[PDB]
Amino acid sequence: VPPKIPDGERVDFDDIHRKRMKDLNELQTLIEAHFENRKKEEELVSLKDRIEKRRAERAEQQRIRTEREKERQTR
Amino acid sequence: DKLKEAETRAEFAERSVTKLEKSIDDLEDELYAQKLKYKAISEELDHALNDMTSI
Amino acid sequence: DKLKEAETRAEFAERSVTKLEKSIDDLEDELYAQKLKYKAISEELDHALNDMTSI
Amino acid sequence: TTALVCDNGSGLVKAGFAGDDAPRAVFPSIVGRPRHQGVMVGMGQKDSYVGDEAQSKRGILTLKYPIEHGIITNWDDMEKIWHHTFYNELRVAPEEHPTLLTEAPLNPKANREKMTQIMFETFNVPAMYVAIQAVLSLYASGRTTGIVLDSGDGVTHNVPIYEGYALPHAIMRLDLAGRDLTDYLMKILTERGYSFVTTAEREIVRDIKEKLCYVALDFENEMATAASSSSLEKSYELPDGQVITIGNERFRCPETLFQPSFIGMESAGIHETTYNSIMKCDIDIRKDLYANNVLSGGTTMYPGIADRMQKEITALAPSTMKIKIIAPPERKYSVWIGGSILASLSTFQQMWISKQEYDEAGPSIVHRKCF
Amino acid sequence: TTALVCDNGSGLVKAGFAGDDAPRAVFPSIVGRPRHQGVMVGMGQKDSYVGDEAQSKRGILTLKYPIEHGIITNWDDMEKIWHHTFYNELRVAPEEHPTLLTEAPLNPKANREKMTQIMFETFNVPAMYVAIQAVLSLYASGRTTGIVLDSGDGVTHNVPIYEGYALPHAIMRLDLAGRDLTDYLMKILTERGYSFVTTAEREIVRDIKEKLCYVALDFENEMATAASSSSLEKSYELPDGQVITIGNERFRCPETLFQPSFIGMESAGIHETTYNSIMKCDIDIRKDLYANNVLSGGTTMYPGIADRMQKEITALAPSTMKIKIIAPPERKYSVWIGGSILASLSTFQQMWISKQEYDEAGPSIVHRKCF
Amino acid sequence: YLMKILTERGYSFVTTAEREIVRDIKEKLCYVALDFENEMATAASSSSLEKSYELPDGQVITIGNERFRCPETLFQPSFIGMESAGIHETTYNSIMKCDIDIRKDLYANNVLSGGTTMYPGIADRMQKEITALAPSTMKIKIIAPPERKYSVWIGGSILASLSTFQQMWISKQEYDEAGPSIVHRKCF
Ligand SMILES: Nc1ncnc2c1ncn2[C@@H]1O[C@H](COP(=O)(O)OP(=O)(O)O)[C@@H](O)[C@H]1O
Ligand SMILES: Nc1ncnc2c1ncn2[C@@H]1O[C@H](COP(=O)(O)OP(=O)(O)O)[C@@H](O)[C@H]1O
Ligand SMILES: [Mg+2]
Ligand SMILES: [Mg+2]
Repeated sequence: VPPKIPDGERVDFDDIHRKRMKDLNELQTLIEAHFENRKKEEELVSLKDRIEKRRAERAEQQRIRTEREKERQTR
Repeated sequence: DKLKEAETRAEFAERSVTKLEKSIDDLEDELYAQKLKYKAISEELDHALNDMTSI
Repeated sequence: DKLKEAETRAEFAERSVTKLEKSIDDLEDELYAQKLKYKAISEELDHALNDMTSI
Repeated sequence: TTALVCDNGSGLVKAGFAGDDAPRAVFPSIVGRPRHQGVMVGMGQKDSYVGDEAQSKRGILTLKYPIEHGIITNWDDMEKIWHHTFYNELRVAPEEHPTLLTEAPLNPKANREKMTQIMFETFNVPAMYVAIQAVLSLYASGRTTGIVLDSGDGVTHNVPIYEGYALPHAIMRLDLAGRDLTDYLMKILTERGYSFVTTAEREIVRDIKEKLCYVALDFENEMATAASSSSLEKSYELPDGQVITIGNERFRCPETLFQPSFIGMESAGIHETTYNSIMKCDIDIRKDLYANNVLSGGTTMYPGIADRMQKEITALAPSTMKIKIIAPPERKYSVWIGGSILASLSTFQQMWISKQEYDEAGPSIVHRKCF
Repeated sequence: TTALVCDNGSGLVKAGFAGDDAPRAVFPSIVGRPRHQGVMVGMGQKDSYVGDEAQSKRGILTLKYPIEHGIITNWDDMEKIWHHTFYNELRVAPEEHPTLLTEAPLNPKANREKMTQIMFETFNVPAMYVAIQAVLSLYASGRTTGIVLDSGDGVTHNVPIYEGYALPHAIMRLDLAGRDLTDYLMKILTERGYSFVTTAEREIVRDIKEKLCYVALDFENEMATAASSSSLEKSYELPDGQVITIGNERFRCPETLFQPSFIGMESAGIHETTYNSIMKCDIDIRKDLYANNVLSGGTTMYPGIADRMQKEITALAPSTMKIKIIAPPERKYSVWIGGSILASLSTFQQMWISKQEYDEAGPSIVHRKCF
Repeated sequence: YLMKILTERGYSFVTTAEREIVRDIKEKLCYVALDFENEMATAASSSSLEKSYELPDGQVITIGNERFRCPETLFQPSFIGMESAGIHETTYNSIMKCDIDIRKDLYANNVLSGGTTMYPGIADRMQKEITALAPSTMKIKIIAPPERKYSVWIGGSILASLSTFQQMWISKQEYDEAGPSIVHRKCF
């Protein structure tokens, strides 16, 4: 015996409408996430600029100290 | 005897740090160059979407 | 003795080696992560252009 | 309470609670036992990794799909997949949730009866209902007419529907689908030197197919162009390096859909079984079916298929009718979105197969009025 | 004039004029440069000994096969092998003789195109034709149907043919062959103490495999018998004395064919890829393929394989069909005998790729109508 | 091989007792060159490499370019007449025999152990060689713990200290029932 669908009333072509309506909401949330993400990630470039200044000063320090040790060792 | 062991150990010890220092600074420079590449790529289409924000 | 003035250095390079190895291991890992992210972004741009390829 | 809209599929199991927009957990349906010996003790090595866990340890497993062509060939593995889906990907005990499975048209009865028997005895759900995979895809489009071509990964079927009245004599089910395209791509890649044999490397070939292949608008012109210039050769990096370059294998793999003679199948392509399915319908609803042709399923995501199919049907169909091909961007999950919509309806709330009904008539209840 | 039926193979090059019963010159295809320094002056030491000459001076050479798995990996060495074959083993200049090479199924295109380009530019033959190695083995049996399992030394492929119409969608090519069996035997000999490492000692292990190994009718019973009695231990004298005794390594080396999990390969044995190749064929020609299963190639010469394979297929196949395995005594040269027969036909005389045709379309002519 | 190339300067060690002296020379002086040809060229012009060593009775000896030629045999086994490829290429071959999806992890977790891998400068030569062989994208990392020599024994101690392993021992009654061939059985 085939399944006889009972008596309903509606609906059509509306739930798809409301579901597709939130495309603007999705676009806004995605673009907001992208903007805030780039803004909160580019600061690592400045952090690595700090890393570069630290490596430059440590390299100068090590050059000076190794020259000092070469001076104080070769008797 | 053990004196010679100490001299050899200390002499070889200096070898590892100095060679690694140059590699460390090269790694830092390459990392920073790549990060700058990405940041330059980052802001362009970011502003393009800023213009494209709601058309 | 003459032992300690070098053994002081002998132990000294141990922490040097440890710092250098952990730092370089982190550097290469984060560099590879950045390279993968950049590759992902570039592929995203190109293949997003090509998935469009007019409609 | 809320209903569980599971969708077994063949290749990707998609599940989630009724009333949402997208499935909560989507993961390949593969169960892979380890094949090597294993020397580390106490590593906590399990005997079978299922779902998305076996797509990360696939280097030492032998993945095997439990669903071949719509039908289920290995019931123990399918039970394991369902148990994983309920308990670990959704974390909701099935004792308190109705379920809505999906099934391809024209499938063996025993498969459906065993499915309902498992759901009622092992997992002990309150009530389950089985629905045809094409009606849901028609729900999701918000239409009420139209002929839907649901080219999944296991089987491609083409169910025409008018005004809500399905036409059972016009269903054309063809067994060419994404898996055969993966095998054919893996077979034509050998013409350049790349040999993929292991069941784990089938996944790599599937990734190549997804990311690179596209359907050509005109086949002969593309074959001529790819044989002279080199503007098509796109490269791809394997999971270990050694990039590969795909030439005219790009549009030859998905061309099998429109010429099933490539893999030795006799039948006509998906461009001509739709026209045949239409022509079996009555003479007065052919215009509406022509205008509301719906695409669904994963395999219809190839870039450029909604134009090739329209060109082919326009060539076949009479010149006056308008041919329109609905290709929503959410094609892959169209069946599941439709399933969620159907499970969320109030009119549908009394069609479930309640457990007391199963206790009175046995598993053969599914073929009865509660379809 | 007469045609040259060359057959590159992988492990033994077999050549001879068309129309005879056996190849004129059969010699291993190895090119070995000397590796030590060399102190005698004027000894006339060459820079590369090829063919059967390098199987006598192998003590101070590093032999390396130029063909790995059907495909050719080192084109200069292959050119050297061909030059030797034409000029010293047959002593016929190629300027006055058509050639009929042979190629495994599903091989890379570039290999075939380079082969034809070499034959037309360097050796400058009048006309050459490339044929699939299984159709010839079917010629030699005098049949016109049947599914042929050509387990060579490089690659094992299984081409089903009916009424002269090959079924391109049912070719199952597997890369386990005699070379992998040699390596596995060399690897399991280490369990008794005998270590062979040098590329020259691979030849000794190959001789052991040829002279002693056999395929067991039932594997578990043989494993149990060899572990209790000592009626199987056969001894063999190395090229310098120190006889060795092979125990249950005798039937464990060629058992890898039916259980490729021994060498870590995933795929199924040669007993099950034949059944799978049959089942891909149409439902009405399966009886004929069952009744006309053909064996060929060197590696199918193990004593007792024509019974093990029949037992396995009879286990797999339906009980009503009759399973018959054709194993002619001239198995090794079956492909070349078939090649001679094909080259001697009058109907075939206009299928050669004439040189003017190559000059007009380039090396890509081989994929065209002249296959 | 070191005992055989020392004869090129005049020092002859023959007795099985003097093999121990040559072993001590190898341990204390030899090192693996980062690039072989450059070292061979440098040692043939300058004299900054010649390190001396005092035998158990005096008569110091001076080792020239024998220093990095002895352990170079590892990467070129043709020196001692062996056919096979060096330890830099058998690792890559061992990797390539593995499946295509676990090659990245094996590339990143290459482990060194055993005594002979204690030569000063081997963890860089091996990495350079494998990076030359391997695809350019994969990261090659060579784990060289300072406790290399006793690595096997430390691992053995850890394995014997595990609770999960406590039932894998070959108990004596089991040996009495199946004979010495029990080791090949389930208790591996
Ligand atoms: N973006 C894509 N491009 C091309 N093919 C795809 C894409 N996504 C999925 N596929 C193919 O579709 C299959 C998944 O189909 P799916 O709709 O999940 O099947 P099912 O009906 O069993 O759920 C995959 O095996 C893949 O081959
Ligand atoms: N009598 C034999 N018994 C067992 N194995 C053999 C025998 N003769 C040859 N073989 C194996 O077959 C291989 C030769 O196969 P062959 O048919 O010459 O390959 P190809 O197809 O390249 O010509 C040899 O390498 C050897 O391992
Ligand atoms: Mg589906
Ligand atoms: Mg052959």
